Amino acid sequence: VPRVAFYAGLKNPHEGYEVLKFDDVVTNLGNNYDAASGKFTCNIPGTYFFTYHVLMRGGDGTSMWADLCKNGQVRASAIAQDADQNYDYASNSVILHLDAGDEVFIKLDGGKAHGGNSNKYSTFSGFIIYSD
Amino acid sequence: VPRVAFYAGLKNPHEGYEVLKFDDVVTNLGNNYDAASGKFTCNIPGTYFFTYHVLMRGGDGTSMWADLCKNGQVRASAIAQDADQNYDYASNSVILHLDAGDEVFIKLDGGKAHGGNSNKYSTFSGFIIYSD
Amino acid sequence: VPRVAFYAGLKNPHEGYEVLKFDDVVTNLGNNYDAASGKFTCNIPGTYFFTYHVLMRGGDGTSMWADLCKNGQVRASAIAQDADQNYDYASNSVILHLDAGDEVFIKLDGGKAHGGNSNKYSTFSGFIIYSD
Amino acid sequence: VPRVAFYAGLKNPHEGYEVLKFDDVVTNLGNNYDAASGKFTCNIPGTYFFTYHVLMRGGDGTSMWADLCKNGQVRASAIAQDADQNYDYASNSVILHLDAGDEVFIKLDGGKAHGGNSNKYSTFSGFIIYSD
Amino acid sequence: VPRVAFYAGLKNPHEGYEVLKFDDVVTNLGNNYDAASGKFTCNIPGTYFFTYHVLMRGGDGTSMWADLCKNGQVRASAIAQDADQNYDYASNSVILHLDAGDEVFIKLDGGKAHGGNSNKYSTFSGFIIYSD
Amino acid sequence: VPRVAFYAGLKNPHEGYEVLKFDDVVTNLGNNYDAASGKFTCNIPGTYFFTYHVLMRGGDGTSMWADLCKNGQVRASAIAQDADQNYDYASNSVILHLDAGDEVFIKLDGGKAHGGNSNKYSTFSGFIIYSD
Amino acid sequence: FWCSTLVKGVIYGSYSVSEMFPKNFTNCTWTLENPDPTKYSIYLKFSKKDLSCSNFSLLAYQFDHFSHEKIKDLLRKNHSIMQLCNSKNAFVFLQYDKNFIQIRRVFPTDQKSFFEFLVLNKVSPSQFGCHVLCTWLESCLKSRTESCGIMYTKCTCP
Amino acid sequence: FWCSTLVKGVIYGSYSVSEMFPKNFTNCTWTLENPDPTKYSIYLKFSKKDLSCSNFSLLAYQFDHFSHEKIKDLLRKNHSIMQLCNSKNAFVFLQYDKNFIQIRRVFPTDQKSFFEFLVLNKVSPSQFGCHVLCTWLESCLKSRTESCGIMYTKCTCP
Amino acid sequence: FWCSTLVKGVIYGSYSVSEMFPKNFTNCTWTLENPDPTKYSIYLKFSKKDLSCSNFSLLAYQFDHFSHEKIKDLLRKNHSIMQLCNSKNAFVFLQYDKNFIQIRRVFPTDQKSFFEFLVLNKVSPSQFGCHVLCTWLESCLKSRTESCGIMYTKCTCP
Amino acid sequence: FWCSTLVKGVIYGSYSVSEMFPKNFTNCTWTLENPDPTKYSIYLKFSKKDLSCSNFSLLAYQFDHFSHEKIKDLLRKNHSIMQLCNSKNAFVFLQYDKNFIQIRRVFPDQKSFFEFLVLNKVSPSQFGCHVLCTWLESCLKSRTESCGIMYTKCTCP
Ligand SMILES: [Ca+2]
Ligand SMILES: [Ca+2]
Ligand SMILES: [Ca+2]
Ligand SMILES: [Ca+2]
Ligand SMILES: [Ca+2]
Ligand SMILES: [Ca+2]
Ligand SMILES: [Ca+2]
Ligand SMILES: [Ca+2]
Repeated sequence: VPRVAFYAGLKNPHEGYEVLKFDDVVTNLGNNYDAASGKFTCNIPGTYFFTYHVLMRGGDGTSMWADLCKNGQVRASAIAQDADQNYDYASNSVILHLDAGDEVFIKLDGGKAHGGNSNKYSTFSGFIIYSD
Repeated sequence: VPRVAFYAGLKNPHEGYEVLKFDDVVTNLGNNYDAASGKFTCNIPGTYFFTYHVLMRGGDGTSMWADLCKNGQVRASAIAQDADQNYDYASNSVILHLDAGDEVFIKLDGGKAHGGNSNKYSTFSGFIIYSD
Repeated sequence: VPRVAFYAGLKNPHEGYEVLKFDDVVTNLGNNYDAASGKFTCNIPGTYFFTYHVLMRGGDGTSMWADLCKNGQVRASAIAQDADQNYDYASNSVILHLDAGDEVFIKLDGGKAHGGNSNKYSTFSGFIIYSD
Repeated sequence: VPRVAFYAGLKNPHEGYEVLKFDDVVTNLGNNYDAASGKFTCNIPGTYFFTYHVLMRGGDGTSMWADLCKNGQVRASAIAQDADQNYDYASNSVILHLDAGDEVFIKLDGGKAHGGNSNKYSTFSGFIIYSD
Repeated sequence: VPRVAFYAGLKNPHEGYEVLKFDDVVTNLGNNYDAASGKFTCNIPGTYFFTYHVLMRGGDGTSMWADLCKNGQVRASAIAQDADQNYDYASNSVILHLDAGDEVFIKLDGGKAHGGNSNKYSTFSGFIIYSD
Repeated sequence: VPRVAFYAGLKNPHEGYEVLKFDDVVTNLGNNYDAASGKFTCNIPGTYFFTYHVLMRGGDGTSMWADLCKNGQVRASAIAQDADQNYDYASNSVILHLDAGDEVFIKLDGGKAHGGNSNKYSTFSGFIIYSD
Repeated sequence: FWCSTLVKGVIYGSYSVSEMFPKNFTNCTWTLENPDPTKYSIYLKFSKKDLSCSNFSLLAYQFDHFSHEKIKDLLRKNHSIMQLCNSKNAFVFLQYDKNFIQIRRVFPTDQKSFFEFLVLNKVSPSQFGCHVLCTWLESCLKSRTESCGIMYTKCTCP
Repeated sequence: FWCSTLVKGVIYGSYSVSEMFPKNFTNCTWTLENPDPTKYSIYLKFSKKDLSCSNFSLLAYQFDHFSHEKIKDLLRKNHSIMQLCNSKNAFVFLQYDKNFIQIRRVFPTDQKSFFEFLVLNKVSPSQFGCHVLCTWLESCLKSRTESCGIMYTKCTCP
Repeated sequence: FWCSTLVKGVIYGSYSVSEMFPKNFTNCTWTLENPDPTKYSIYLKFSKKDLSCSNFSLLAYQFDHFSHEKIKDLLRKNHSIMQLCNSKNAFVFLQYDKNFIQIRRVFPTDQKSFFEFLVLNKVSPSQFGCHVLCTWLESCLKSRTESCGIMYTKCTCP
Repeated sequence: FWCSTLVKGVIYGSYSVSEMFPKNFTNCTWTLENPDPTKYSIYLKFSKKDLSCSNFSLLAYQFDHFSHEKIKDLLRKNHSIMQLCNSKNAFVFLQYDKNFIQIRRVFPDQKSFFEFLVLNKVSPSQFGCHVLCTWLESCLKSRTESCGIMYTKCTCP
């Protein structure tokens, strides 16, 4: 019965330990992603699937760490590394059992994020598979 | 009720500003994706999830731009760069709301893609989630 | 409904041609995946979306010697020895038509796969789409 | 008059046991060093200060192949090929006494030597101190 | 007749695109190096030898460049890179033939230099060899 | 008129908090550096250029601290560091205004230096420039 | 209060400072948005024939975090902000490479001037693009010996 | 204007808040300088026996560019500034590993108060430094179960 | 009309010209497909014991986009097409590392000759494959001094 | 009083304990020097054809500071000294990687044989790889010993 899906591309670059703010939302059924807090308040408990790809800032920084975190627990991570300072995707895809009200969000652990304004390079997209 | 899912691996090396034409079709329900057309024609309005990985050719070029596009407006992009002519994927994954009669396909923004025979290094796979 | 989905990360590093046994299972809804086995047995035939990401770790091996001689006899010998960990993602995602008793697993065709004790860098996640 | 001083950087990469052919000479006052020769020849007997710096460039390109196979038959293949180009200058300074007709050269005793076309990452410079 | 010789260790840390201004001057014979300006004003045209060693910031950053530039022309470079974020010295020694009034100075082209107090870890020192 | 120059490659493996004693004295003009003492006793006041390179022993230790000090004060420093116990230099160079009766000597601050018989891996070379 | 002009989606552009902004407006800014900071780079070439610095001033800078609403703040931070009034020669060729480029015409608080920009692909530049690149390269060469190199692109031409 | 005092060249040092500064100066800062920012690390240990927070407040912040002449500016920029009143227990352990550390005693505009600082190697700490390291580790260890990890150094003691 | 054979699944193989194609067929082409164009490389080997070119022509050229049909077209394009016919020595080796190799036997409009091919993991070649290359590496050297280098492989052996 | 020998400049050498030092001398030591302890590694090899432990004793150690004139002190410290009398098989292999290797013949002969090999840690010579193979095969032909000895990347038929 529940129908929830979302897909937001990154608009502005984010550096330092912080919660990346995905703003270019292309599809937001259910409206469970607030670009303001870069979070996914899951109102409907169940199983969700989230994939995310983050581009490395070319020319500035060499290794950037990214972690998808539910509440305060880091459930997935990626590491984009390139000595020559070229671009390289830090990407991952996860299936999670979200409870009622929990929040899942990307936290860059060092490194510099790169985000085409509308080239929608770095994306973060999820949808629910089963409902509890 | 509606069963629509497709997955095709690339077969011939494509280079330049041409649409990629995945031909090694492995799974095709409903027969909506034509490997020859290299495109996915939506006939069941709804929401779809399309993930694609394209392999940069080794020994030639340094930059590879693969950009998924539904109809004529690019909706996603991906870059692969390696200075010493290595192999690096240009992947992405996007949830899109496709109404009736929409076309979606991977367009190549310059560079040379790999020419895997049947190893299926480059892949394109999508499936529907909800019906409108 | 089938009620099948799983997602697991890897803790112990792997080598050789042995199959990758993703042990740190986050969710194994349906218990069709053995964390220790790192393999997945299809008990409900149908279409399954699978995806895997692995973090390569380059074995450390680099050195160099420079030498200054007058007419041939050694007078100055300098060394340059720097070793780092080559980190890149090998990733893919497919749609497979599994039947009863089919087996799905990752087989390393050579290379090194980094393993986080709880860092969760190498992921393997799958879930059913349709029931046959 | 002593009038001996020279300084040259390296443009073309070198490999094996060959002498370094420092080509990008900035100052060759005294004409005691010849680019074609690649070896500083002594025409004024005395004490010289020499020094050399060379940038190492590893060639240990590391690759990994992951396979996802149904029952043994390959369904997905991923390639991860990357070298991180270790960077560590190798250098030293030496005070040697040289007579008439003596020649000195920088011999690469194994490894790769990075070459900067105009960046001059690797240098070799010397000058007379006292005339015999 | 000319008696120009200078040697200054770095007192305050500098980062980003910025000319380094070594302050802890231990010897400033001839008084041709203003600590704040971080530059060497050549008032006695001739041949000069400049050596410099810069310590990279540990716990912050991975790779830093360093260019010694006479006027605007870059006439030297040094790269210090270490994946463990460990300390590694970017060092280079060059011989120039400066004209009247030409200024030579170290510019940091990206990277996070260090901030030693009296540890004089990073230094920049030069002296004249011949007088025109 | 004064002719003071010297170059000494290390011979014995020094470790701990002790003065490095260079013994392979390749050249010594004026017979000022006493090899047994390991320190350079200046008798003609002037400005002396002293450069030194010390190679960290591989396999043991993580940090290599090289302190060039006049009399009792520290006038220079050097830090070699590698996580996996490889070979890295801790070199430096200083221009000092030494009056009559001064003694200068490298001082190993904790750790273990390399022990090269004739490889002259670790070197110490100085020379007067101006006469006070 | 500042008036803005967002020009994007074009390859080559020639403008005069009078067209963009009149003397009626005290302080205003003109904005460029490089289509793709990864595929294209910006090359700037201008000509100030007797530019009036006493009346107004011009500044140029790069920005990436949607900060054109805090320009004065940026002026305090000095984020790669450079004037072009004290420049000796009129033929200056500033080459940039950031998401956004802002040129501020500020009153202290006009067809003679000309400005031009081009976008150049870092891998395969277009024939006309490189070709006009060469044209103003020769214009710089003819002038003294100015530093007209500026990381010469792969563009090959007579 | 604020009065300052630079303590450097010492290994183990204990003092008091009023000891560093009395209630005659309204706002002042006491600065500690790490003798070696690469080989030495700073371990602080404060004890607040019913401290008077209404009268004045104590703050801590680390800097590197000798910029203690613009402290208020740092207060606006919030460069890792931590307070000492909201801390629950009197024995709260903090690990600052940089170059310059500063403690600010500010009036809002005393033997009970006790502070301590130590310098320790990240490779080979002295048995003396190891023992005292154990002392505060022990007090925290016997507090509830506090996070007395403090990056457990090599120092291993019964 | 041309007769073609798709041979795959073998590492080491030996063939004679008369087995693949007799004189009955005017023009035919034999094909070899690299199992994976990244993990393996292809090494060819022909031995022409007085091979006659006056009767038929033998050519070699690589393809990637399934051009084995438009052979004539390829003749107009001339994409890396060589002839073991004009080989000064019967034992000439050509380093071919691409996706598809093809050998054309065409009449211009026999156990004596012997053809063999090997594929090796450019990372960890097998003991057999490395050994067979050694067996013939010296053979070419034994020849005059031919260029038996073929960029000597990394395979470990005498 | 002790008799010593400075052997340097060789790659491969096969010797017998008889020609090393005679029985006339009570206790002596033999020393080997590695020309470069960074690029070269050493591989010792010996074979005791009914060696007499009752008569003499053979030991091995590695020193790095010209300390063969006070060996007794090092013996007291026991700087990683290996004896070769209790060894079950005659072909016991050791990976000595230092700057100086010393073998002590001490009072408490073509039968006993000794060999040593130097190798480039990165690009060993073809001879070196061949001979590395020789001792490798012989170790196995000896049951199954751990003839890995830091299994070298060198592979040969
Ligand atoms: Ca990469
Ligand atoms: Ca990648
Ligand atoms: Ca595009
Ligand atoms: Ca050497
Ligand atoms: Ca290093
Ligand atoms: Ca495979
Ligand atoms: Ca170094
Ligand atoms: Ca020290």
